[PDB]
Amino acid sequence: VRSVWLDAFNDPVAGISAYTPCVHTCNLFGDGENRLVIADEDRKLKIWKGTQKASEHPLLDTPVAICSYILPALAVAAGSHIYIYRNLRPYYKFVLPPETVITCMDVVKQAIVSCLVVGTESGRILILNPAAIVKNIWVGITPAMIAVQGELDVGYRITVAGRDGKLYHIRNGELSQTIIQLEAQPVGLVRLAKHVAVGCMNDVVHAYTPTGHKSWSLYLPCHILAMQRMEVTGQRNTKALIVALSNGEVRVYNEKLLVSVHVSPNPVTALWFGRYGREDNTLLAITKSGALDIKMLPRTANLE
Amino acid sequence: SKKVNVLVVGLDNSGKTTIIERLKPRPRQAAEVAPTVGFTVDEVEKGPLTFTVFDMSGAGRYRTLWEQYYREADAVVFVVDSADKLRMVVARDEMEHMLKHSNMRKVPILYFANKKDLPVAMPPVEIAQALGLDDIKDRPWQIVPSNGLTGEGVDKGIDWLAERLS
Ligand SMILES: Nc1nc2c(ncn2[C@@H]2O[C@H](COP(=O)(O)OP(=O)(O)OP(=O)(O)O)[C@@H](O)[C@H]2O)c(=O)[nH]1
Ligand SMILES: [Hg+2]
Ligand SMILES: [Hg+2]
Ligand SMILES: [Hg+2]
Ligand SMILES: [Hg+2]
Ligand SMILES: [Hg+2]
Ligand SMILES: [Hg+2]
Ligand SMILES: [Hg+2]
Ligand SMILES: [Hg+2]
Ligand SMILES: [Hg+2]
Ligand SMILES: [Hg+2]
Ligand SMILES: [Hg+2]
Ligand SMILES: [Hg+2]
Ligand SMILES: [Hg+2]
Ligand SMILES: [Mg+2]
Repeated sequence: VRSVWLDAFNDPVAGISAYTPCVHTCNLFGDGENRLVIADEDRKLKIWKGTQKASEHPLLDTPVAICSYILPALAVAAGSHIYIYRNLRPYYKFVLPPETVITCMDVVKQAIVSCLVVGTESGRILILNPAAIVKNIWVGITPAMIAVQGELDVGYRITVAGRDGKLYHIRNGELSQTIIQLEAQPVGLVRLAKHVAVGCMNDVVHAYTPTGHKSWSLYLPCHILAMQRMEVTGQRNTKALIVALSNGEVRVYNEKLLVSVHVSPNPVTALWFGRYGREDNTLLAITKSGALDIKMLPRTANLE
Repeated sequence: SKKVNVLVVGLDNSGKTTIIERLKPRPRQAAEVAPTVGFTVDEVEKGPLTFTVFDMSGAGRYRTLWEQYYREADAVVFVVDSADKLRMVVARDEMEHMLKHSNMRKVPILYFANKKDLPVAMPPVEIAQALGLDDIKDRPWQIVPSNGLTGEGVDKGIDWLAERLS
């Protein structure tokens, strides 16, 4: 009903043109205070610290996704290349052997240091060395978005939403035969506590266990623009879901229960929840108007 | 003398500990300062007054400890890192919960607008704005810009606080 959030800071006139896969927070400068990392459509990589833009750096191609793994390593994908950078400066220009275009990329925990995971328009999913293409897994369809849960040592699951409106699962290297046929097309894919949340073009989020059981369903008034996990650690210990709609509103569901609503003057293209600055529970949103909005969650705010 | 309890609170890294250093005699003071761990009770002299200074951590994890000390507090020092425009609201929220708490009496609050030296540091008046300090009308309060490295403002502040306690 109300908004749980504290309004931290707003910059209407930031110049940011990015969607969720190209937004990130990391501890690059090791100094505890985390920084916002954006691969803008500028083909420029922008770095934010606190309320002000810290740095800007040129990128060769226009970006599709940026991850950060293990101290830190900013990895920018574009086309068929993946440029690993180090200490803000460029470091390497890896290229996947085609037969190619990179569609989505994310990371997997090595044990309990992480390892880069890549989706290619070809229909392959690659897991790589802590710097070379280590695993190549074939899935029928062109991946629309992917999510990783687990650690590659003990055991891990890779969920794939296909452009064919299907849901794919990969448990420990093998592509399962369990394929779910969804109505509309994929729009976002967020890994939660007991399941993954898929959002379809017909304004609905579905929650799916790896088995294929459908835990719940969320029915939304307008169109989904962005989805994102909101992991609050500590006593409150919940893994919420943030959905932002083209009608401007941003919602937090604790499982099936709507927990907060606020509305941005502009439609959110990118959502990030994590550490930024010295605060653990920070919501960073980038609007289509290019604005940057930061809200952060009270200590006492319950999400039931 | 007279013994009084002074609670020192504020977000992590505002400079509570550093500002508390500048209240000790100049030979006692230490060079670098470790990020407070849990909390540290200390003692300090200032004229006819003896301050028992409870220096808390302002880290997420530890904020739940401040309330342990509200009942006894006779005055509160509240440190704000002026250059952290970002967390002002968090700063505000915690301040508000403190004021709310049924244990915290209407004792005087002294806010240090610390790190006045930093390039992007916020003006005392903008800080008092974000925190909504003007709304405080049942307690004596005061905001004093400060440099905790140099010690600038600190005494001016403590001096103010001492008037109210006398
Ligand atoms: N530039 C500048 N730096 C300061 C100032 N005051 C403290 N610092 C430095 O900023 C950091 C603050 O340290 P602390 O005094 O321990 O912060 P704190 O209030 O004790 O917060 P805790 O983490 O809970 O201990 C350290 O690097 C300080 O030495 C200041 O007035 N100006
Ligand atoms: Hg990091
Ligand atoms: Hg990182
Ligand atoms: Hg991009
Ligand atoms: Hg992108
Ligand atoms: Hg990533
Ligand atoms: Hg993708
Ligand atoms: Hg791994
Ligand atoms: Hg690996
Ligand atoms: Hg690998
Ligand atoms: Hg690896
Ligand atoms: Hg789908
Ligand atoms: Hg779908
Ligand atoms: Hg509250
Ligand atoms: Mg301290």
